[PDB]
Amino acid sequence: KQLSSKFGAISSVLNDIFSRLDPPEAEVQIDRLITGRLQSLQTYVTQQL
Amino acid sequence: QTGNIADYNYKLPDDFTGCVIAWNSNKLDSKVSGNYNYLYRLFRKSNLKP
Amino acid sequence: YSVLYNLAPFFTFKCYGVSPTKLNDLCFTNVYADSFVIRGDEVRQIAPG
Repeated sequence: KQLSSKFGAISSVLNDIFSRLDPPEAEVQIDRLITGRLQSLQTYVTQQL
Repeated sequence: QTGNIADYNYKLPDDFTGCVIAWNSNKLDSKVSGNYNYLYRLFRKSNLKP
Repeated sequence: YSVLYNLAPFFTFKCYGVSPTKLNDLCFTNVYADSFVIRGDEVRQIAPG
């Protein structure tokens, strides 16, 4: 279900963001998605530990 | 950016570092009959690299 | 959209919710074009929020 999260963006698919939005701020949007999914993975890792 | 020059004439990469300086040259570079010495491009087969 | 994106015979073109670079690349169902005349003092009001 974490793959369905937009994390405040306009879409949950990074391909859609890359092919839909201007790269100078699409880099920031992809960075935000990356750090959101990284935080989710860190939460899962701590719970697993 | 996105425009006629920002696509086919002059591009700036996302990691560009520096300054851009602009000044009004209407008192010097303009002509009463029009200055045709400066030209710009509008047609190209593909996007011009920065 | 080359007459709007690649070429600019018009004074100002701006895209807020969509990438202006990939206007020919984005594919949509239909467009509702609203045509009207606004004086130069109030043309800044055409923006969300």
